[PDB]
Amino acid sequence: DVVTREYTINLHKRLHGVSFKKRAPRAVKEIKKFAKLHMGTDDVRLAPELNQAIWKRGVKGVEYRLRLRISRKRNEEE
Amino acid sequence: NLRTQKRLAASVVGVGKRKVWLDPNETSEIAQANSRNAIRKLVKNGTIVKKAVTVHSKSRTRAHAQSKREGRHSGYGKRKGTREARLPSQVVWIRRLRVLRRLLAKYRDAGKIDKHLYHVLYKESKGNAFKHKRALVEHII
Amino acid sequence: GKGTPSFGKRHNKSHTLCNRCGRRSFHVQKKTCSSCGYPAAKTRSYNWGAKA
RNA sequence: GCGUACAAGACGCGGUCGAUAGACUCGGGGUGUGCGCGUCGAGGUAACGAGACGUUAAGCCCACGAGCACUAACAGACCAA
RNA sequence: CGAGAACCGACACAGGUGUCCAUGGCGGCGAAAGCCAAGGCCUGUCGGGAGCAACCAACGUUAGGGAAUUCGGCAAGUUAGUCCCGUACCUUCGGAAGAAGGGAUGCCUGCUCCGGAACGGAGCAGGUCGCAGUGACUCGGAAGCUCGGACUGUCUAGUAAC
RNA sequence: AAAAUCCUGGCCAUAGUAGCAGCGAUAGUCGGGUGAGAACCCCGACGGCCUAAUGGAUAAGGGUUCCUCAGCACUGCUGAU
RNA sequence: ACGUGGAAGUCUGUUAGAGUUGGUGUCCUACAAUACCCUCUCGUGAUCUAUGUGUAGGGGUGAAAGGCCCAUCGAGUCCGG
RNA sequence: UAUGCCAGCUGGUGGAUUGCUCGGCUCAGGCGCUGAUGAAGGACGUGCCAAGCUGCGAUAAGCCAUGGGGAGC
Repeated sequence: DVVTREYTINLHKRLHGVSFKKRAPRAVKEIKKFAKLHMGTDDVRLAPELNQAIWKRGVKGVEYRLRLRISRKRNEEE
Repeated sequence: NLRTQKRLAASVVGVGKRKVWLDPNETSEIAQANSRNAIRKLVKNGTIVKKAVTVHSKSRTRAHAQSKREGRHSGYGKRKGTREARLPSQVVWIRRLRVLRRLLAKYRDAGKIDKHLYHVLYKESKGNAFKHKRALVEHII
Repeated sequence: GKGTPSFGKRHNKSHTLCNRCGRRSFHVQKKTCSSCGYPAAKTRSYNWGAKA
């Protein structure tokens, strides 16, 4: 069901990746897979919402640790 | 996809190609476009609307403009350029020595200074003897 | 000299098709030729090559 | 899930009978006192004013440690005389 | 189309190829740097993974010493903007010269002077923060002796610029 | 013809190897659309790149490369709707 | 002394544009049959540049290196002998 | 007994070989000039769709007459 969990996203952004290339794309990837293997779903749309939030500044600058809302439904896995 | 629509859209929109919205989620409509009238219809049903043009920063320039251009944020250790190239001579110099010459031509003209003492001041101002008109006047006595 | 480019850059028209000789052949800085005819009113040949 | 290891491979440790990694808090450290406001400040009618002091061992920050199961070490697969 | 794919170069070639927009903002001497509009782009077109070892290309920082390196300080570094002070031998009296060397530089509050005025310039007094005020960027290391050619200029398109 | 660094064609090893990184322009990421198929085709958001130019208008030169529709055997430094 | 002014095959300058010293770096089956990057020289002048136009092979053109005359030069290239 | 060597077999790749000849090569007999009445030659046009070639020429792969030919074009 709905749950709130914090996404940790240093592990990728600034940890690796390109600082002045991605950050933003890295962030989405990480987020996509903590919501997943949590829910146990293949992947979730997750945007827009925390996508402006993720890149609401430059690509390079990234925000560490975004909390989120989560919803899943029983049908095709969401 | 609907690159072509993008062709219109900004056109009868009057914006650049880059700044032309897309829905999204309205890609069925816009998609089936194919007519300039079609694209400007869907424009009406706001699905087709773009904007978000950038604006001048005004941050670096503003407060700085009103500070410098006034005494401040200047000095030695800001100004580049020689002494000239900012506050030039051969410019200021004709700011005075121009006015001055005038007010020793409206005098001895006016008749106030005879013609022996307008002569003297005459080439004694076009020879760095003066400061400002008032200084000129004072020596005039 | 050698293609660099240093050559090929030259964007000048030359050696266009001649009126009567299908080949382009005719220069524009020249008068007419580099294939048969013009200036000579005949055909152009030259034995620089074929044995006669 | 991590390193006492490492170019691939290898190696080593831990996996809820758990402190392996992250978060948070504290300890231990680096800079050198924050924003704001108050007083002072050469002066200037005034506007304005570089800067000084107080608040403030401040503020900001950490690739280390500890506490702590909150989060993630799930789930489960396979090979084998 | 007019070009890091429509042109020439065998190619969707990091090369070559004329003109006008030189008045977009901050910056500053500036058609400079840096940052940002308008406009254009993610096609200088293969991706995924390992703290990602050795080795290589570009590059940053290295204590104490400071050219011991080397044919040679090659390479890199140093200096740097602006104002004030001051400036040797020599000299064709032009120069040498930015010689050298020394000092200053931010911000804030209130002002004076030049000018018709500028969002122009030059100063004054007081207050005040930092290790550092041309805080990035932009930005000369300096001096002497000798040889040659007087100087600016020309040259081996493709190992020689003297 | 066994031979001439012999001529022409075909073919093996080399190798699933080198290159598809290096350039002051390091550029994508998350959702979604279409599709038999999508890392690179399109939409949005976020993040960036270019500022005498990766912007605008043109000369030469090219010559239909322009627009639309349908396509993917060829071409595209991978893939491609 | 102050002003007048502004001359210059004058100076600084990656303004544009031109040139090409060192790195003997990168590349050296290249991006390239002369390239890339940093450095460096000139930048009102005997300057740079587009287009048009003239000079032709024992001939031209040459601030002269035997340099250049379409990747060809101590005698171009093509074909013929 | 992997990696693998030599020979064969089935399939492929390749296009030799054999066979074939709408092309060449050579000899021989005959015949032999065209053009301003534009060959002559060249240019540009001309087709339902037409880029090349050929043919034509704004009457434009053609128009008319006579003869031949013949059920196709």
